Amino acid sequence: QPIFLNVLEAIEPGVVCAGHDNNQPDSFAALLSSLNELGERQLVHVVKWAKALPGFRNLHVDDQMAVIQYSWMGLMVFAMGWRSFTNVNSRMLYFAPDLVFNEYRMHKSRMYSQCVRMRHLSQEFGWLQITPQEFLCMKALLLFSIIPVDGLKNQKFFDELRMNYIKELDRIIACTSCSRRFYQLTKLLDSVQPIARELHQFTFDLLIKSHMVSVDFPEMMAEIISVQVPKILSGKVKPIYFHTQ
Ligand SMILES: C[C@]12CCC(=O)C[C@@H]1CC[C@@H]1[C@@H]2CC[C@]2(CCOCc3cc(F)cc(F)c3)[C@@H](O)CC[C@@H]12
Repeated sequence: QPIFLNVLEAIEPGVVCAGHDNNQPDSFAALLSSLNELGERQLVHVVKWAKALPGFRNLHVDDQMAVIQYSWMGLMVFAMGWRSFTNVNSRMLYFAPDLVFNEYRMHKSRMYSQCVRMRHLSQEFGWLQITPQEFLCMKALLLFSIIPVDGLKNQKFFDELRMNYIKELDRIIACTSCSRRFYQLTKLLDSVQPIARELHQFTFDLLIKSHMVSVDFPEMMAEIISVQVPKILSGKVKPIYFHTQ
């Protein structure tokens, strides 16, 4: 039986709300405030999800939180892209049921260019006819797609987990055609990284000037952004690509 897929379906988070007031006129401050609130809620869900993944708990405890925090942006971009595809056919960005970005919001959020890349990703789910199961497997693999260049505390086990998740993805594909499909999916996975990078830069810059634009940022998010994001931006932590960029 599809044991692995059963597990991924079983732990997949349900709907997560942003808590946005859609009765108020759109503003940079209100939109980013709601995105940050959504972020805090999504991080809680991602931690619970990751810890329930096959073999994840065998990683050193410190490596567990590190990989979750390094891969989070990518995971969220990919998941949001899928939500946009399944709910509004990639027409708009479905951050949450109560936070759907139309073109006006993409502009007002001052995150237009990033939104364009995220919507493009959403469109690929349609162009490549990505199945819900391929989505689940790829998303799980994204958790193991970005690490410190100098390695994790137990880098050896991480390598083993990543290998096994790649094998499961190849598995669903097999369940010349397979070769072409694996190529397409790994190319799609690689495309998430540059998008996450743009968002890492944006969120970092926003934190540094949050006091001037009235964003605030919840205490926990500010800590993660100030400690982990710069490691990525400075090159100490790098994404793992399938293909040479
Ligand atoms: C990830 C979100 C929410 C979920 C979603 O559907 C996609 C969306 C993409 C944009 C993110 C937005 C959250 C709020 C952001 C970014 C906040 O980044 C926090 C953060 C950044 C990290 F690199 C690691 C972490 F664990 C947490 C804001 O601070 C600026 C950009 C915002």
